[PDB]
Amino acid sequence: ESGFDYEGLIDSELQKKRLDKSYRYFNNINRLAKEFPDKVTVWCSNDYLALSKHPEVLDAMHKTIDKYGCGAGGTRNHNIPTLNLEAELATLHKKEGALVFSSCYVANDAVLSLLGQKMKDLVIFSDELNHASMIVGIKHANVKKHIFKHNDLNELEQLLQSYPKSVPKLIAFESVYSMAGSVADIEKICDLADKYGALTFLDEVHAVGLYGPHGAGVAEHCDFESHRASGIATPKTNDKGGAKTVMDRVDMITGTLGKSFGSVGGYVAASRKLIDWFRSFAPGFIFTTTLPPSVMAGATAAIRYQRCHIDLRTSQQKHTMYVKKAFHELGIPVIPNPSHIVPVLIGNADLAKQASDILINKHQIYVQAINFPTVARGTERLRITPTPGHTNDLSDILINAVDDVFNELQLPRVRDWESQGGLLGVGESGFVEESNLWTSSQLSLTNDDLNPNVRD
Amino acid sequence: SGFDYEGLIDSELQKKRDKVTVWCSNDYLALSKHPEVLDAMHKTIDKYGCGAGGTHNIPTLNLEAELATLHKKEGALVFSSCYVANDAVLSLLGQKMKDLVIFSDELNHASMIVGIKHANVKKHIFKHNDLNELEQLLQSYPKSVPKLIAFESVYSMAGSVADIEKICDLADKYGALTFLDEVHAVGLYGPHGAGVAEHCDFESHRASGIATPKTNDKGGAKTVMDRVDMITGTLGKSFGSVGGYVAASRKLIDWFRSFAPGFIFTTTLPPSVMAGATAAIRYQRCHIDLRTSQQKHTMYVKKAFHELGIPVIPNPSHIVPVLIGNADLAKQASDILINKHQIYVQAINFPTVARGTERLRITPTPGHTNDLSDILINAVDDVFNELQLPRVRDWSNLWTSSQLSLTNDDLNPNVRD
Ligand SMILES: Cc1ncc(COP(=O)(O)O)c(C=O)c1O
Ligand SMILES: *Cc1c(COP(=O)(O)O)cnc(C)c1O
Repeated sequence: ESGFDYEGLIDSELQKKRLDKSYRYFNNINRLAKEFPDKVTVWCSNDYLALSKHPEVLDAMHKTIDKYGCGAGGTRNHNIPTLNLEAELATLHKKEGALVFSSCYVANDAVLSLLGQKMKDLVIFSDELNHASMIVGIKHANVKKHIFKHNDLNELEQLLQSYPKSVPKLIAFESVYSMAGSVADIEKICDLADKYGALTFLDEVHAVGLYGPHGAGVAEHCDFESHRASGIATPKTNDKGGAKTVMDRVDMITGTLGKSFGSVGGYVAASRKLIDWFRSFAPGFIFTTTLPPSVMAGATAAIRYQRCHIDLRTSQQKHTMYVKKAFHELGIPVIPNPSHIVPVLIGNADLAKQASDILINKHQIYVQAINFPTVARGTERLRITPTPGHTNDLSDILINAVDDVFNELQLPRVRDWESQGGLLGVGESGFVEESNLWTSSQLSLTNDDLNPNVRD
Repeated sequence: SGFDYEGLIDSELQKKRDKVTVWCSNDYLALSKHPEVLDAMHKTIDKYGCGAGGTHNIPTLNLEAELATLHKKEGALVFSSCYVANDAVLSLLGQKMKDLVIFSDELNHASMIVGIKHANVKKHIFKHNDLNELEQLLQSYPKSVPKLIAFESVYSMAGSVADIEKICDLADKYGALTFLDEVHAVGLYGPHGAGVAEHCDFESHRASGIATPKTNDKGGAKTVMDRVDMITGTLGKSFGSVGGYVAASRKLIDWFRSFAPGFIFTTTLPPSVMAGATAAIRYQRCHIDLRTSQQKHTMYVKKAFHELGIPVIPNPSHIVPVLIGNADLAKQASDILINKHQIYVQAINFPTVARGTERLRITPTPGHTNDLSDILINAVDDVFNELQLPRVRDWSNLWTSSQLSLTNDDLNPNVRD
């Protein structure tokens, strides 16, 4: 008998994927190689505050390179850029400590894996729409998992209450869910954690930079006024007069440096004891090269800047609300959500892909078509993420273009969805939309309304 | 009432509870501070900014192309880190071949161990470099059972080197894929720094430059580097940046790209970091003087230590592990080296190495000229005498002198294409 047909397996797997060809034989190298390869407004981006191109960030990078070079390997003095970045992140989340990883994928995986490796009897309660990095972390934990329906805290409580209090538990969830912009009720989950003796693990990847007075995320937003008053200080009380804020109550908060903060990397912020434990025992931390000083300095600059520029957030939120209100009046079906994301429901993969195909070619607008398996078949959509940079004149070009594409491809509008009973809140007979996280009051704040200590 | 999380953590934690010459470093060729690298960074930032979020991109294609060229593979894929590359590739091979058996060298890096565990398939550990044991394990399965042999070219703590050609021979006979981590060899072995696999056909590769040669050093059809199915490396050590990669056939690369979540669900590395790595790889490929100089410095330090009876763990690589055999004395030795001689050397203890085999790790670079080496030899000799450490009595190189006499103009001009 001959060997396993490795090539046959790969070929059959690949034949299912839509991969056209870029590799060709080159006489000069006597082998195959990959053959090498405009003015477009980007309306879908993870660079939510446009900080990746901000002067303070680029300046911090250039200057750090002058001092330190490229990689961490060329430095001996943790190094100072690491301490600076960890301190900034701990400050942002008002935690005792923080730890930086290669990516938030690795952060999620390393933390969740370690909790399950050290507590074999841990039970994880996981929101059904958690990011793949959390799913993989929970899998790598090799502990029991119960999935609760998205944001269904009735179902979460039933699952939690079925166990004795003394059983170790973790509730794992995101603050903002990127594909529809839904938002967890963090305070209620913290309440449940207290009652049923659970740790909380919160992924604020799609909130950091964007929520709370200082961009510390939805957890900060839950005690908006306490945090605004205290600045970088731990407030004496929370918004309802109690001792501990929501962000204080969450055990573990993970984020990225790769989105709002205009760089790359991930982190967890937590108690000194949790951070020391991760640092001591997590192989995905221990056994990998530190991020380059320049990248860490850039992230640090972005965090410091965004903390004291609430006008970044108020600007993003106003642009979002401008786009949403316009779409509402035109009957363009946005999945209702209280966040910064504008998901336009199409409900057809071919038509969703064809819409962003026309947006790009005919209107020079980039918008991402989202299909299965990212979302459910039937719920396909265009994802739009307004930024501080999307002024009303750019928004006006986006609204006209999208309206034009809806008419060109004859896509369903809000009232069409209604006649089918609705979908994901769109044209749903008597749906009670959540209020926007950002109130009118909060949106009228300026940088002068921040505590002066946010610059020192 | 509730579970004592804090009590568990405390218990776990309690169970573990200036101008200095750096002589231990993963920045083997000092390229993290090389002007071409810094220039490529500064220029890329001006064009692209900081993170990839604000921008495949051209920097990614350029970097992947360079790495494919380095290893003379059809393609390459860049990940966050070599840790992630190793984990993602090993995991996917196990997930897609349900009857896969992985055969793993006992001293493989933690990232490979975790990748293998995530693959969740049958696993056999063979004693370090023991190819008799490897063969016995391979022959105990039918040929038609899919297999993977996972190993490193150079092992960082003692500088031992895999017999890559013989493992490829075994792979052929027993129907196995080979997965090779060249993290501690890229930059440092072969005419172009492509690693130990390249070095196995040094003359064929030197002659052909960036081209695939039609014969190998012993007259056969396929070079060692060509026979290895998957090669992983880092951008974070020799190449003076951050990131990892695998280089392999187009079909393997397309498959990894299509199916690996630890690729798909992470932010692309910053363009500047990729540009820097690219410049470092391009530079080092056409500067064999980097390697010949590193190797000469190493051999200079080793020969001196040999005549002084300072116990270097014998190895054919660039690493100088000085055996101490006591954790307290090993830590105290590098403590005196730093305070009294302004020399930095890393003490290596359990669990990195076996209890009893504690050592100082020394990694000579192109920058360590003989005058600096002379300061290192005197200082180490002084510390051995101060702490009364055991010497040799108490207890060949991959680079030939032929290879060491090559200069940059002995390379094919096509290496600057
Ligand atoms: C919700 C969520 N969590 C975690 C991550 C991982 O972040 P990073 O890209 O820094 O690895 C992402 C990234 O897309 C994410 O969207
Ligand atoms: C350092 C190391 C790596 C890890 O690579 P990073 O890119 O630093 O994650 C992997 N393999 C080996 C053998 C190493 O020594």
